Amino acid sequence: AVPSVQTFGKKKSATAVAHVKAGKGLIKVNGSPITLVEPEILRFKVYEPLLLVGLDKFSNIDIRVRVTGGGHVSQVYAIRQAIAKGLVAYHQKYVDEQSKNELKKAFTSYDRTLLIADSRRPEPK
Amino acid sequence: MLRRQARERREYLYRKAQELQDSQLQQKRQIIKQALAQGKPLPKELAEDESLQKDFRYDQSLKQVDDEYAATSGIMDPRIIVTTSRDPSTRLSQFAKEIKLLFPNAVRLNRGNYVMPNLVDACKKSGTTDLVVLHEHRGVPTSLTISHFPHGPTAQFSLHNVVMRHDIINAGNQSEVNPHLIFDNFTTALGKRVVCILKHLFNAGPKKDSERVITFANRGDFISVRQHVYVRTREGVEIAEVGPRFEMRLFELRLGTLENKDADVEWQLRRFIRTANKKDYL
Amino acid sequence: FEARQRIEEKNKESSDYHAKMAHIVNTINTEEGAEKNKYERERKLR
Amino acid sequence: IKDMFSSAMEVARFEGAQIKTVSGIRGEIKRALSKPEGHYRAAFEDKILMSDIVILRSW
Amino acid sequence: GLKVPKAVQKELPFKSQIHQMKPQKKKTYMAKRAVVLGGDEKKARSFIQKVLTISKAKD
Amino acid sequence: FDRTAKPVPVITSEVTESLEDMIRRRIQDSNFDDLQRRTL
Amino acid sequence: QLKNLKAALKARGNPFEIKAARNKRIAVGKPGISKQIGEEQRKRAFEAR
RNA sequence: UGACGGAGCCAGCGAGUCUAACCUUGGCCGAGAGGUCUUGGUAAAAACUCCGUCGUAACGAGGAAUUCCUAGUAAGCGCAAGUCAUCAGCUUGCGUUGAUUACGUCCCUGCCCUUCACAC
Ligand SMILES: [Mg+2]
Ligand SMILES: [Mg+2]
Ligand SMILES: [Mg+2]
Repeated sequence: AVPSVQTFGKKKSATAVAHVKAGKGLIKVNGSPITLVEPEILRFKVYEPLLLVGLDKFSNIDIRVRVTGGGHVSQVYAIRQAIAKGLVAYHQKYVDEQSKNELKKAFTSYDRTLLIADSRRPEPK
Repeated sequence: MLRRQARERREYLYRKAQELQDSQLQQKRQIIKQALAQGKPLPKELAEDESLQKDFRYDQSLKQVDDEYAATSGIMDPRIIVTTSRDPSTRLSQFAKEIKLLFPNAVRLNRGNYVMPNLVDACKKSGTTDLVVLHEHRGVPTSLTISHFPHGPTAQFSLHNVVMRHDIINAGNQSEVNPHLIFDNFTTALGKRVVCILKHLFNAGPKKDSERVITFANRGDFISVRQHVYVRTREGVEIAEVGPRFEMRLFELRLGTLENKDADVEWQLRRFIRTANKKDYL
Repeated sequence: FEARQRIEEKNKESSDYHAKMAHIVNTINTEEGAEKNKYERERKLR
Repeated sequence: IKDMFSSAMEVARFEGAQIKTVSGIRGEIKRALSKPEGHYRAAFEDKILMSDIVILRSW
Repeated sequence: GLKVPKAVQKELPFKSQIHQMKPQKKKTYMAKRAVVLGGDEKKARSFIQKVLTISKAKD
Repeated sequence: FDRTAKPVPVITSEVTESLEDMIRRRIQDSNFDDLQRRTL
Repeated sequence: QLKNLKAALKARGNPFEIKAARNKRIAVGKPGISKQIGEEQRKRAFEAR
């Protein structure tokens, strides 16, 4: 079977499911290329994982992201979280753990929300 | 937490259903105790019940506040959150503050986009005891619901003849001592249930010379709520209204938090039954 | 105001009727039942 | 409900009155609607249908 | 008939999950292959489903 | 006509005075129904 | 309010029966007294009917 | 920090064989009841992003005083439901976008409390 992994990113009501497998560097969101993600102003946000770890790592995998719920901004954050988690999980399962550690270190150094959910649960005072 | 809370409710619900079954058994033991003390003959059913007579030896050495409130009654002071409906008017925000001052241990919280399941879950984490939610109609308070955590009950009231303290000029500031409480004309079991719910919103053990009194007066199921400050004179007592005035009429009482719309109803108001007018339940 | 008066009057009237009907039924049972039992025992004695 | 009264002034006289449907569902005259004249709001013990007819008994 | 909300139907325990078969829209090959005997068999197949209709109603 | 519900009571001056008399009596007798701290 | 009350009573030896409006440039009425008069006049009229 | 038009695109609540106008002009049939047709008037996701055009009597963002407010908070936007009290001159939910400023102090104003080691 083709090696594949599945991950979830979540932001408010927005939920993104990322499927990462062996491939040739094909990143798609909702059946379209990642370059067409909207709004354009926040597009680089969803690019943040791809750029932080370098496009060379993605040359050997295909990522498919399906997003449902929430608004534009929350959907963007769900997409980026799902992409980062999927890359880390794939490198965990089907590549050395050293690269997993480097990926986690880079993502956590830049923005921990890429990996851990940002949940603003109420806190009474 | 979630697993612990769920099981504790099931055990609590299971305990009740057994108690209803045990009620007949308890009465039977009372008959046996009376017969031994008085010497009168036992009834035929008890006479031929060998198991109960054997059990009576162990059960001979057997001996209030409601079960939800029994655990913490008079031990832990209540923790109360007073909130409102979404996008409250200015008057409702002012009234919510007045209710906050009414209870010594109340904290006012803004409900902007808070979800009801989220609100109860957040309050349960922090150890909150009760939650008060207020509704309004064109800047006039209409309803008041009190949800006791972690498992109820939830009592909903409708407010009439509300006179806020903001309507008074040069009123001044309130005193925030632990107040004395007056519950007048609560007779029925439902009345006792309502009294228990309202009593526990306050701190236990007010000072004997405490100069603030809160009275809940029942007059035909319309509980008049007043707040007064008194000075003991040489030939009597002189009191003064501090406000606010409002009359609250119970119309629902459920065994669960305000979030759970599926909670089993302890009591509801039947308005369209033909004999609705005649009897006062409280 | 008129609604309040009508409800109170109706409740008062209903209570009196139930008391009155209970009284006439109870007194009939007690006094006529006593003669009923009192007659029946003589027939038993006979 | 409509066609029971001609103006909101009449409804206010009967506010709180007891009413029922042909099916036997009991209700109450809650408030008079501002628009149009004579229309009013009522609450019933159970959901009523459009085919139902509401009746106010009076003497 | 009662229709369960999809939110409730999703988070149901394994034992009690309602089985709801979706309709098929693409024509299946077996649906395109099966032969139905017409003429005499049609008259002998309408007759039976009439007889079983009477018998169920009578019982 | 019949009315299904009793109207909400009106707070007249006489109603307040009757309510006030009860409160003054309770304070004078010093009898209040309030939660009492449990021993231990 | 109590501290004013103690000061008043010691000098000598209910603002809720009045609503006071806000001056945009003050007691306006008497609810308990007016409603009582308003309720009593129709009460005697009901007695007449 | 506009109007007009077009294009792209993102929610969560909600499902009782139950959901819903008024007043007229006339044809035909019918014993009637009424049925059908015809006719005029009245009433009745948004934000967001991209592109193209124009173009900057009463009142022009609201005095004095006064009130409220600390994070998914203030504020903006829309969509549902009407759940025995209350509500439609409206009420309650649901999601979407989402900040500034404090998180210290008892200086002022109120309320409140006090007068089993070692070390003090
Ligand atoms: Mg707001
Ligand atoms: Mg709104
Ligand atoms: Mg509101």
